[PDB]
Amino acid sequence: EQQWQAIIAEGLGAQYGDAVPLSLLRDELAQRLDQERISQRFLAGPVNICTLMPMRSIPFKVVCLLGMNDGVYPRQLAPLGFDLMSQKPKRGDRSRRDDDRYLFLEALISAQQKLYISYIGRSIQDNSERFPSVLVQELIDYIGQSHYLPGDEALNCDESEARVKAHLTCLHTRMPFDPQNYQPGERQSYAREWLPAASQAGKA
Amino acid sequence: ALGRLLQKGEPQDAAGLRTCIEALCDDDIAWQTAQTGDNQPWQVNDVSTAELNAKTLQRLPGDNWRVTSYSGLQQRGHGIAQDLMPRLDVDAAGVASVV
Amino acid sequence: RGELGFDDMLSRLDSALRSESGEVLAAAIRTRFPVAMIDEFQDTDPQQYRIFRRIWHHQPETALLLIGDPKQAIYAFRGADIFTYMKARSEVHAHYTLDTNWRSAPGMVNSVNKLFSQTDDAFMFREIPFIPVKSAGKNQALRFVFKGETQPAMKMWLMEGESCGVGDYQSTMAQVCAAQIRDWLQAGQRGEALLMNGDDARPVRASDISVLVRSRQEAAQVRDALTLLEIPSVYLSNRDSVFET
Amino acid sequence: MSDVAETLDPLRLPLQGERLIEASAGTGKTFTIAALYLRLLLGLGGSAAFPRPLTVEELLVVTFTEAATAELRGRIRSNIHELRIACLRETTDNPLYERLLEEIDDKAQAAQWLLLAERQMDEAAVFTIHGFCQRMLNLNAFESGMLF
Amino acid sequence: MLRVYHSNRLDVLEALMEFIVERERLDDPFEPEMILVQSTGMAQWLQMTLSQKFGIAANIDFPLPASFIWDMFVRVLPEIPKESAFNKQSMSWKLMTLLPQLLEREDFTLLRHYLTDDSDKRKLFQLSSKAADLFDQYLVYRPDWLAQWETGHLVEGLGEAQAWQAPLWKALVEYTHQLGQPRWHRANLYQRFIETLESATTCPPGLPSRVFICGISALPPVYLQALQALGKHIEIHLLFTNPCRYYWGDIKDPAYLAKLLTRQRRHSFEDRELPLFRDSENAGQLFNSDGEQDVGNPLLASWGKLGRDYIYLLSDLESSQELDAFVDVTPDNLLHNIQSDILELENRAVAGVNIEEFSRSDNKRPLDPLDSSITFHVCHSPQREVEVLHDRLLAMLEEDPTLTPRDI
Amino acid sequence: QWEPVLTEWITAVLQAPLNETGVSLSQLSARNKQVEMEFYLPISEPLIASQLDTLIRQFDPLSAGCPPLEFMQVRGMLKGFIDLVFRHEGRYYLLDYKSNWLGEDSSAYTQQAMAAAMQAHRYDLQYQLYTLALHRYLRHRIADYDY
Ligand SMILES: [Ca+2]
Repeated sequence: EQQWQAIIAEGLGAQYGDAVPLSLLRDELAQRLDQERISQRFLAGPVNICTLMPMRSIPFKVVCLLGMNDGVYPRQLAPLGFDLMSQKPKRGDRSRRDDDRYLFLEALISAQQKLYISYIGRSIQDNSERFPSVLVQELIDYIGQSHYLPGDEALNCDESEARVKAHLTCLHTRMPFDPQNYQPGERQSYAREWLPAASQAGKA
Repeated sequence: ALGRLLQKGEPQDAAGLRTCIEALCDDDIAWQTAQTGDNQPWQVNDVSTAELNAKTLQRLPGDNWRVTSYSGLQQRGHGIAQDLMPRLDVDAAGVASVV
Repeated sequence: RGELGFDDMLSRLDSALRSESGEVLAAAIRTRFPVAMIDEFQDTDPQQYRIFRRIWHHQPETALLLIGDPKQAIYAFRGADIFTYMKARSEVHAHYTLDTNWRSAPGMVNSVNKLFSQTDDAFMFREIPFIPVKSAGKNQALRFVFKGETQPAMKMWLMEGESCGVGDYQSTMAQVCAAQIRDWLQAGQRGEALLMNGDDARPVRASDISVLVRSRQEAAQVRDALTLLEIPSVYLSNRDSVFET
Repeated sequence: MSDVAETLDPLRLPLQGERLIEASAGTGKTFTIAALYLRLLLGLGGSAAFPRPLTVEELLVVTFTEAATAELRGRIRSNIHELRIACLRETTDNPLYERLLEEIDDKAQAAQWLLLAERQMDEAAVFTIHGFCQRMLNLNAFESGMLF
Repeated sequence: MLRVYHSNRLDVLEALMEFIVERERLDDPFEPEMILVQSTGMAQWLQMTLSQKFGIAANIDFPLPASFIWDMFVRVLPEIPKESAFNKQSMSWKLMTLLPQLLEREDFTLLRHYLTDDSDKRKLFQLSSKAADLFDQYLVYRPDWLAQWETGHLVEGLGEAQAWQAPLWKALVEYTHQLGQPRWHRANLYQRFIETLESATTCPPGLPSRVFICGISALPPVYLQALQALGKHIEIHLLFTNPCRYYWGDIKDPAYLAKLLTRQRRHSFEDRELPLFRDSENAGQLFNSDGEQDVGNPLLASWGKLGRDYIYLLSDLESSQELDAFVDVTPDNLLHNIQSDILELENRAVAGVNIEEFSRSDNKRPLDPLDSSITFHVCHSPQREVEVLHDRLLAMLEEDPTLTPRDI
Repeated sequence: QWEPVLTEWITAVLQAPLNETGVSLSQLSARNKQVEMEFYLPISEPLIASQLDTLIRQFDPLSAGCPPLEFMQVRGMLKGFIDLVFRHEGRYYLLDYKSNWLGEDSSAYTQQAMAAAMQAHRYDLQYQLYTLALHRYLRHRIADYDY
């Protein structure tokens, strides 16, 4: 009723003479209903899952980014193209590309304790390989090029850099019941539920 | 296709095939006759040592921090109600009839 | 409904470059993209090609690299037109080829070249001429040994008899094929089937055998004769849905 | 040219309008694309070079698979990142990049053009035939008659 | 005064704001405390944080810049309608009644046949919207083009479509007059606003006492000007959270350089400013007369485009009073290093430019195989990807207590 | 066709005597009203439904209709909207417009019935909460204010 009202009111305001067909209205409602976002629990009953929003950079001990994939993260949309402002740019101008790349920075900057980054490494069908968001590439590329693991102190730029990348990237298993998640160490699962399966402890 | 390259195009005897194959044929290309076979095995074994266990956490639930609002009262149904319209006249509810 | 399918996408782009209002558009594009590389080109079709010459053909200050291989145009059923590739071939005059075949063994490379060299116009369309290729040096040492000595890069297994129906040549061929597979597979557990590069060797595992097939049925026929020898298999081109399982 | 194509030498291939490259089975179609891509970004080549050096948002590359563009895109952000480093170091001890280095005239500059291209990759004009289409459509919606 | 506080972290900014509120009592007659905010989250975070270090939060208005700038217009200039008559939506309807007429004018030939070949107003209403939208934008970035097109003039250097937009806009304007509606936009009303404020050097007409601008990393040039003019009668604390303590923006003339080599005060102490005397302005810093060729950190280097601009616009102000509040970040974590590298505007990357550099590796920072801040994760599918996180969250909750989950 | 009934309804409700002494919404200019105020009260030390029951009982004759403590332990924050807060020259108020139920006629809106419904929906809880809010808020705004 609100959206529907506001829509019509806005027309009446501009004093629209002609008659209007339902589609015109139904479509506007649809759109309006698709841009309305519900985020009323944004900070009570904890662990907030949401999208990266512009102009909402808050400090958190933990910050994790998921599906930061090429083609998925810096989010896109080309200006209308008959947008004069977009071809002759100026310092104030905004664009999703910039907003979005700047949000990935604000993330890095606001995490106070741990930054968690995740992406999908390959579709589970054609088993072809995926790729991370260039923004994530840049982040591990600059880490690698400025750190070295205690062991490797005398080996090589390129050599030490790879190891640091390989050390922070953690390939995960296709199924949650693969044994590797139940060995000891880096993220053994807290999910006993799959233990039996993992240990082939079943009865045919 | 394979037939056309082997028999250079012209059709052949069932034996004219055999002779074309032999024709192009040394170490790189070779032929044998369909030697059928049987022996249900793929005689392969296994071995396995499932030495596993799962991390159990020793922290505990304890306390819960929340943002409430005189909803500590008003039982649900308002699930997603207070969410979609923050200021809906939540205190009302129902139908109306022959009045 | 306010919708767009895939065929429409590049269809409306063709009609757009043909409308009178088609030059403003061709120019627009040509400016954004001065040079364009089209890959897998052997699989185009009238609509695409037309989009592409209308924008790039005979147009200075731009370059149009069309790369692909007519010998691998197998998407007839989808819409891919080998003829619109052959035409394009008539219209552009600079031809080029990659001469060396990294990736494979010399005997393999030799027997394929031999096979497709027999007659002229192997692909029987003069416009799809077949020119041999050299094998790479980094691969001159590859060779496959089985229960003794080096096996040849290409072996024809040949049924007996005079006639032979499609049904037989299958039952019999699937049979034969599964057999030769465990024969490889178990001779490999024992170390006598080796994939070798000069003096390096590794036994053949199941992850190295592969059966190419033309259809869902053939695949089964294979999976069956294979399953009959206890040899587990997977049909990677399987399309069934989890909903009728 | 003419009858029986020339054995394409990537580095000396004239990047000026209309070229048909036949890549037989197992021949390097992918390594070649890459090379060409680098050549174009740094306007390398010679009389066989392209008039000017182009940008990531100007090298149109169309592929057929969704998986193809992805791979292709992944492969190129890498050759850039490398040809670039091998440009700060002014030395490369691995094939392609060396011959390319030989062709370069100001390693220092390449390394900056490249660094920009690397940063741009999240927008490389690498699309599928369909992707390329809805894009040209949507931009020039008035000629096409498209809805926004 | 239009005070500008720069800080490494929202906390300190909130803090200062927390302070300013406690100090000048603020009046008390039901007057809202005011805070520009450009997202409900910020408004959420702010109400909560504030109800804590005060025991309660109750009035605070959370206007969006645009919405505020126009509220003041209605306060400072004489008779301005609440709600302009050129708001994006209504302009959409007006343009839909015009465009049909306007067609067949050679001027609009393009829109002419775009609008024919078929419709039931579908194309018509979409065009009227995207058009309404651009205008809405131009009215904020490019306001001058409108005063220009309104009269019949074109602007040199624009692409075509200026060809129909300029005429079109003119049409809308007159039309909106014929309907008898408040001619007043945002572009025909901002200069006037600045003037009647920039002069009238007497006192603040009837506006609020103080005004905060929290968690907003970009404002449109004009919006800033109007803020400045406004901050000459009103107290305006604009809290910008900045990722670097030095200036990492671009520079204009070699003359403007030393006009920036100023100094910002601490909100509470002495003074500070970008390092290395001159060398800095020289070195590379402002090489390409354009940008800061170096921009120390290569991350801030590629991602902060939106920030460099806003940073650059804030320091071109005059009535401004920028000041530092950056907190430090000791380099003990992989996370902490990186953030420090960025705060300091330093680069630690090693390209290995000469065998000397390239051969040893102990020049980089020592990792620590046991460090888990900044971790990467590759998975096979959303599902998996989320299961995997559910574990890792569990583990990190397990690890250090103090980690309640609102903190994630 | 509801305009006749409604406009006649609005005024009636505007021109009613809330607290006998002056009162009547109609005497409230803008400067003396604040509509829909929104408060946040931190509430540390879990708030146990029981422990709140005891004192609610002691001080309120209404909440003496004791079924309460229907919720469970909560530390956290407390959101809330106040329909209207207005002042009558020294003296701030809490107003809550309640469109409510179709209980036939008049017979249902008398000092008991209301007091009745009041307990049905334990709205009494709302008062106390809301005023603890207004209290805190005023105390924070009015330098040297007394409840
Ligand atoms: Ca109410």
